[PDB]
Amino acid sequence: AGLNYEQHRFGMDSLCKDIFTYVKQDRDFNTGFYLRPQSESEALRNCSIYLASQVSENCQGSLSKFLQMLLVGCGSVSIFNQFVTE
Amino acid sequence: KIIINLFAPNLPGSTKEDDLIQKSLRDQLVESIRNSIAYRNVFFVDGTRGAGKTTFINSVVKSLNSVNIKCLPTIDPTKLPRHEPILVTVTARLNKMVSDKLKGYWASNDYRKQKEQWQNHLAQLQRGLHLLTDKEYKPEYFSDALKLDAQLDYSIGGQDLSEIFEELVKRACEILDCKAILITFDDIDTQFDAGWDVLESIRKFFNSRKLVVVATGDLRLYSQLIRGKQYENYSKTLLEQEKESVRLAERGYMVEHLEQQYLLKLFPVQKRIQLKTMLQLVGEKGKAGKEEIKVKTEPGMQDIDAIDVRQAIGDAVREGLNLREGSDADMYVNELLKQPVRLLMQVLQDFYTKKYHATSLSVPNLLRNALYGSMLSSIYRAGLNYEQHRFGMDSLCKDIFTYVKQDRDFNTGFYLRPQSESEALRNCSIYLASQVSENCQGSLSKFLQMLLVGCGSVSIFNQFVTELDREKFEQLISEYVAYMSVGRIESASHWANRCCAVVANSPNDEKIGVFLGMVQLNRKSRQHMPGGYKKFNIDTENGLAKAAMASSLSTVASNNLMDFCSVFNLIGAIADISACRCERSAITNAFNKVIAQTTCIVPPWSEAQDDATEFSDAITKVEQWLKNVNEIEIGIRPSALLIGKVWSRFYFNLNNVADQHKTRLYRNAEHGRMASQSNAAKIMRFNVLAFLHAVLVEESLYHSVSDREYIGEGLRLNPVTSVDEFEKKIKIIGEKLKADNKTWKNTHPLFFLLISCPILHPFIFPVGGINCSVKALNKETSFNKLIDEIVGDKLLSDEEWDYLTKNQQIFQNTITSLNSSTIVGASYDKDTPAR
Amino acid sequence: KIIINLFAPNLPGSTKEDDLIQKSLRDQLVESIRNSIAGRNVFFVDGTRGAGKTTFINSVVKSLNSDQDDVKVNIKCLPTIDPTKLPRHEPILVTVTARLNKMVSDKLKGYWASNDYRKQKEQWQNHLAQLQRGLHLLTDKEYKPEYFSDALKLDAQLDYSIGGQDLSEIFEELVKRACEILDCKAILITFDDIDTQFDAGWDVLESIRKFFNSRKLVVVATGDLRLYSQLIRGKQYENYSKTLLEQEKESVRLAERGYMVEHLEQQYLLKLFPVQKRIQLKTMLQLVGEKGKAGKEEIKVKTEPGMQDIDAIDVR
Amino acid sequence: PEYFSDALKLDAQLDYSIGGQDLSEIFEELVKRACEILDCKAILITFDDIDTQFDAGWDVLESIRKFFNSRKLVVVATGDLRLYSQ
Amino acid sequence: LARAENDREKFEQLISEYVAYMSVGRIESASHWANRCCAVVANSPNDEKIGVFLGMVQLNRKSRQHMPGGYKKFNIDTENGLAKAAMASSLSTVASNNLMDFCSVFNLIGAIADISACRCERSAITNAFNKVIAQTTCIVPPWSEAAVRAEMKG
RNA sequence: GUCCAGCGUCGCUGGAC
Ligand SMILES: Nc1ncnc2c1ncn2[C@@H]1O[C@H](COP(=O)(O)OP(=O)(O)OP(=O)(O)O)[C@@H](O)[C@H]1O
Repeated sequence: AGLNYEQHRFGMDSLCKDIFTYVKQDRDFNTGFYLRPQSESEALRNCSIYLASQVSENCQGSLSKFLQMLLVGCGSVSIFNQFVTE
Repeated sequence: KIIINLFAPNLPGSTKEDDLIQKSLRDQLVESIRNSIAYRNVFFVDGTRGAGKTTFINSVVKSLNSVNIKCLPTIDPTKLPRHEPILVTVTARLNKMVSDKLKGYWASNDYRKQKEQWQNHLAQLQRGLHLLTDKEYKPEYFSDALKLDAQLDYSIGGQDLSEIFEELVKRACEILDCKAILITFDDIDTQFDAGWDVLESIRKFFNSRKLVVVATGDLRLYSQLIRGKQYENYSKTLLEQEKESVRLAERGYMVEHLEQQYLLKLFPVQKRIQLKTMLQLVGEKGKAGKEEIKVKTEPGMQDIDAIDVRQAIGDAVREGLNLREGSDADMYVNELLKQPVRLLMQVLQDFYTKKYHATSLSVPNLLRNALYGSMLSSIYRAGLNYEQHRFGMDSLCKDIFTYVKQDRDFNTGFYLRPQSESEALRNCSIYLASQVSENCQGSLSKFLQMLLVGCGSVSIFNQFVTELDREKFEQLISEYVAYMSVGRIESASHWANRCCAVVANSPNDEKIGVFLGMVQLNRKSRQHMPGGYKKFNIDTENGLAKAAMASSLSTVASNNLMDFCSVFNLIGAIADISACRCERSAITNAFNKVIAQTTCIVPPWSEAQDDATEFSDAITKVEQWLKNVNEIEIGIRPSALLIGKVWSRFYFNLNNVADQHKTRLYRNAEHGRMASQSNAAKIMRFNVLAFLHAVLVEESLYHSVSDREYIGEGLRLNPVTSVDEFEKKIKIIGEKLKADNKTWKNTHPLFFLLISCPILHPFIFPVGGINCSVKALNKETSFNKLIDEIVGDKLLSDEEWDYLTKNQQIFQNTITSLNSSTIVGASYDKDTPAR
Repeated sequence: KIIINLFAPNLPGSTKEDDLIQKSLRDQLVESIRNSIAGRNVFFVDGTRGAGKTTFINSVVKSLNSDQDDVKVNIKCLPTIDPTKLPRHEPILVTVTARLNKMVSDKLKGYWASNDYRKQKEQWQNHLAQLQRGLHLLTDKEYKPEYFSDALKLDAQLDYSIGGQDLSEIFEELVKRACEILDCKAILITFDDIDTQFDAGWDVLESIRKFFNSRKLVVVATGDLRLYSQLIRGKQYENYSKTLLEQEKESVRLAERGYMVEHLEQQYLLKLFPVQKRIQLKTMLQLVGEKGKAGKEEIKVKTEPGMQDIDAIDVR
Repeated sequence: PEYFSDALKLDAQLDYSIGGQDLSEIFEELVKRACEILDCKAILITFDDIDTQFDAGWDVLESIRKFFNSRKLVVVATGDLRLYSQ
Repeated sequence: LARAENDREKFEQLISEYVAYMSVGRIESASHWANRCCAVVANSPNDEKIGVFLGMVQLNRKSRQHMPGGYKKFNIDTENGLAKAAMASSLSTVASNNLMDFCSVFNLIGAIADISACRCERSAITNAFNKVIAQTTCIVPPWSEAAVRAEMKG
C-alpha cells in the first residue's frame, strides 16, 4: 500500500503521514479518517486494521498526543477536502 | 418414451437407446443412408455448439452395426497428429478390418490369392504417398510416374491417387462381402485449423460409389473457414495496392460467390440434417409437443413417476427465484430451454443433486450456486463481480448498476428481464435475478435497502445527471459512482442524505423549493409573511412527532446550509432501525444517526417534561413493533421483479405529486381544507401515502406467498391529490380476504408491517393536511376506520380526531408545525381561486 | 467438536494441530470420488484469496493412501517447474513407472521367484517400448513417409482395436495393465497451479482431454479460471486465417468473430471442468456462522498453557 | 525422443522422492555431499546487480526459483526493484 | 421511425419488434390481428387531430362537456338483435394512456374469417358466434411512447 | 346532466348519483 513499514521509528511524525497517504489512495476525503475496513482492495482492507491499532497505541495515557491526533491527523484531511480540492 | 436420469454419468459414452433426445432423427437418417446405397453421396448433420453431435453420431453408427454396410471406427481430426494426412489414417482403419477377417478364414485354398492382392494394393499406395509429403517438386520420380500397370489397367496414367484408392476400396468390399463403406468424421469445433485437410480429402479422394461419408459440425464455422481460405488465392501485392472502396466492395462479393459454390458442391443441400434444439422438441407452453421428455429428480424414482422437462425447470425457476406462476415466470423457462443441451443438462444435474443432498434448505441459495458456475463465462465478459467470499448486499447493489449501464436502458433496465439481444447480457439477467431472491429473502431491512439503493441510484442518475460525448459519459459515470459511494455505503440514511445534494443542484422552472419527494424549508426568517407563516422550528413537536420529524431532516452545505424534508430519509430510518434487536440503545441511535453529526458537500459536477425520558414512549412502541417484525418477516419471499415494480410505481407517483403542488401554495394555504390549496404538510403527506400505496398494489399482484391476486378488475391509479384511490382498494381487499377466511398477515406481509409502523403514523395524518368538505370526510373517516382495523389499535382518540377535521392539546402522535412552515422560492402573493 | 491448542508443545507456525479446518469438506470430496469410480472425472478445487490449496490437496492424497477401494495416488506435478520442451505426458508416465517399479522390486521380499513376477515384469517392459516408438508423433513438425509402414504394421497381441498408432489407446492399455499389477481401482493425478508460468496451462488442458479420458483415471486440478479463460480464448484466435483478419475488418465482422470466440470458450470450460464437480473451500466466517446463528460446526480456541478443554472459548 | 529410454533407468541411490531426470533433486544431493566434505552448516551464494545489462537478470531469477530451495543454501541478491519489476 | 438508409441495425431491430408484436407466423386468430392493427395506426395522429383514421373511426366513451344537437355517446345497448351482434363484432378497445374505442373495418373481416372456417354443426355455431362478439383489449406497440404508462394503468 | 377524481399537452378517462 505504500505506508510506513519500518520495524522501529514509530511516533507522531509518521502516523499523520500514513493516515493522509491512506485516504489519498482510498479516494475518500469525507469519512475516510475513521479507518474502516470497507474497501475493494485486500491490501487496503488489511491496512485499515493495522492503522487503527497504531492510533490507539500512540495517543494512550496522554492528553497532548490526543489533541495532536484531532488536529493534525483528522483536521488536515477535512480541511483539504472542502477548500483545497475545489 | 424418453426418460433422462440425472444421477447418471450422462455422457456420450454412457447413453442407451432409451436415453436419446433425438431418437426420431436417428431413425430418419439411418433409413436414408440405406436407401442411397439401395438405388455426391455425402451427408452433413448440422448442429450448433453443445447440441450433442458426437452422441447422435455414435447412435447412428451403433444402430447400423447391430443393405449390408461395414462401419469404420469413428474418426475426429482434432485428436489426430497435427501433420498426418487423412488418407493415411483412413487406410489404416481398413487394414485392421480386413486383416481380422482374413485370419478368421484360417487355412484358405483360394483366399491366399486375395491376401497378396491386398498386400500389393497397400504397397502401391505407399510408393505414391510422397505426393502429399513433398515440399518441393522432385523430378526423378517422373520416370517412375510413366510406369504402366499390368493389373487393373488404369485408364489414366500417372500416380492419380484418386483412382488408386477407388481400386483399393473395391477390393476391400469383396473381401468383407458388403456393398458400402461408411466413414464418419466428427466435429472440428475445437481446432478448425486442421478441418481444411479433411475437406480437401473428402473432395479429392472419396468420390467412389462404395463410400458414404457422414460429416459433423456447424455450418457457420465452416463459412469462416472457407471464406478465409479464398482470400489467400489473391496476390498480396494486389490487395495491398487496389485498397479503394469500389474495388474492395466488388472483390468481397467474388469471394462470397466462390465460397458458397464450394459448399453446394461439397455438401448437397437435399442431404443436410439440422439438429433440433430442446425448445423445438417440447413445443411452446401448452402446444402439443412433437416428443415428450421426462426426468428423474430424486434417486431411485420409478418410471411411472417422472415430471416433464418443462415442469422440471418450471418448479426450479418458480421456487429458486421466488417468482409466482404466470407469464413472467414462463419467460425465464422458455429462455433456459434455448441454451445448448450440454449447458442445460449441467444446470439441472447440479441443482437437483445438491438439493437432494440437503434433504438427505434455502432453495434460492441452491439456484445461485448452479447458475454462477454454469454462466461464469458470461460474467467475466460482462464485467460483473466474481469474488465468491465478497457476496452480500453491497456487491449486489453495484452489479445492478454495472449491468444496466451495459444494457443502455435506464428507464426499465432494473427489472432484470431476459430481453437483451446480446447473449452475455441475457445469461446475466437470470444469474442476477437469482442473486436478489437469495440475499433479500427472509428480511425486511435488506428488502428496503434494495428498493432504495439498488433501484434508486439508477433512476436518479438517468434524470438529474445525464442531461449534462463518449469522454463525458464515463466521466460522469466515474464521478457519480464514487461520489454517492455505491457499493461501500454505511447506511441507508447516509445514502439518502447524499441523494438530497444530487437533486437540489439542478435548477427547475420558477425556482420553487418543492422537489422530487423533498421540501426545501427555510433557515433565515423573511419579513412580511401573510397569515401565520413562520420559520420551521423543531421545538414545537413533543413526542413521536419530534422523533419522526427528526428522521426527515438533511443538511447540505453549498455556499449556504440548506434544509430539506426528504421521504427518502424515512425509508432509511426504517431500514436502519429494523437491522437488529440485540440492544435497546440501537433504536435511539438511529433517530440521531445523521441529524447533527455530519455534513455533505455539493457534488463536483454542479455548475456552481424531564428532557431525559422524552423518548420513553416512542422507544417503547418501536420496541414492541420489532417483536412483530421478527416473526412476520420470516415468511417473506421477495423477487427481482417485485422490487422492480414497486419502484416504478413509487417513482412515477412522486414525480406527479411534485408537479401538481408547485402552484397550489398561494397565501392562505394554512389550514388547507380545499383540494385546490396545499402547504408543506399536504406535500409531505402524499409522499408517504405514495410509498405505502405502491407497496399495496404491487405486492398483491407479484409477491410469492399469495397464490392469486386480490385487487380484482378495474384500473389501478395513484393518489396524487385525493385519498380515495388508496382507501378504495383496501375496502375491496378487506371484503375478499374476509369472505375467503384469510388474514392480512398471511397475504400482505410487506404492507401489513409497513402500515403498522410507529414512525410513519404521524405523517399519515398531519394537522394541516386533511381534506375537509361535504364529501371528503366520507372518504377520510372510512379511511381512518379502515387503518385502525388493520393495525388493531386506533391511532387517534375521539377528541383528537374531532380537532383535526373540525375547526389546545399536547399532540404526542401528530406533527403540528409543518403546515405553517415556509418554503423557499414560494413568494406568497396570490390567493386561492373560488369555485 | 473442534479444539485448537495455541500452546502446542513445539510452538509450530500457524498452529495446525489436528483436524485442520476442512475435515468435513475433505471427507465429503473423498466420498465423492469413490462413488464415481465404482468418462469425465475432472475435479476442480478453487484455491483463491491466497488459500492453502496445496495443503488441502495433500491431505486428500494422504487420506486416499488408506482406502477401502485403495485407489492409489501419484505425486503432485507442478507444471511450472518441468522442462519447457518436455510434454506433460511424460511426467505421469515416469511417475507411473517409478511407482510401479518399486512394487515389483518389492515383490522379491514376498516372493524371491514366482510365475507372475517373471511374466509381469517382462510384460510391462513391452508396453513401455511400444509407447516410445509412437512417442515420435508428438513434437515432430513434418510427416515423413517412413512412419506409414509402422501404421500399417500390425501386432497380433495387446488387442489394439482401432488401427494405426493412435497414441490415446497405447496409453490406455498401459494404465489398465498398471492398475491390475498394483491391485488398485484407479490412478489419481493432481495438477498444481500455473500462476508463475502463465502459458503452462495450455499444454495441460490439451493433455487432459486427449490422453486422460478413461474409466480408470481420475484427476484433481487447482487454480483459478480467470487465467484458464484467457488461455482458451487466446488459442481460439490463432486458427483464423491471418490474411482474412486484415481484409474483413469492416467493424461488423469484428462483432461476429468476437461473439463466436466467446461461444467456443464457453463450451470448452463446461466440457473439461463440469459445474457439478467444481468444489469450493469454505471460509472461517461461513464455518462458524454469523453471531447469534448456530450456522455450521462450532470451533473452540485455547488461550492459556495447560487450559482445560472444558473451558475453551469460542473462536468468535 | 531417444532420451526416453535413457531415463527410466531407476536407481535406489539417494532414494529420490520423485522419478525422472529433474535437475533440482540431483543438484540438491550434490550440495549435501559438499557440505559434509567441507564441514560447514550451509553454503552462501552471493549475486550482484544487473544495472548495466538487465536482460541477464531473468536467468538468475529462474535459477533461484527452481534449483535453490534447500535449507543448506543462503542467497544474497543485489539490484533495484524498480528495474526487476519491468 | 427508423430510416432505411441512415442505419441498418436500428431498422433491422425494428423489424423484429413488428414480427413479434403482430404475431405474424403464429396466427392465433384473424380477429387478434385486426385488434393489433388498430394500435399501430392510432399511434401517429394526423395534423388536424381528427378521430378518423385509415380504416377506422375513434368513438367516444365519455360524453363531452356539451353537445350542439342530438349528438351523444354511443350507448351500445340501444341496438336491437342482429344490429348489436354486428356492432359488437366491430367494436374494439386499445389500452393506452387512456382507454380508447374504435370501429375498425378490419374487425369485420376478422369476424368473417373466424366463422367461415367452422365446418361444424349448429351447436358449435352458437359457441363460435359467441366467441367472435366479446370485449378484447390490446396493448400499445413497444415502440410507442405510452407503453410504460399503459402497462401500469391497465 | 351534476359532483368528486385521475392521464396527457384544453383534450381524454374512471367512480358515485
Ligand atoms: N442423447 C443424449 N442423452 C443424454 N444426454 C445427452 C444426449 N445428447 C447430449 N446430451 C448432453 O449434452 C452433452 C453434449 O455432449 P456431446 O459431446 O455429445 O456434444 P458436442 O458439443 O457435439 O461435442 P463433441 O465435441 O464431443 O462432438 C452431453 O455431455 C450430455 O450432457
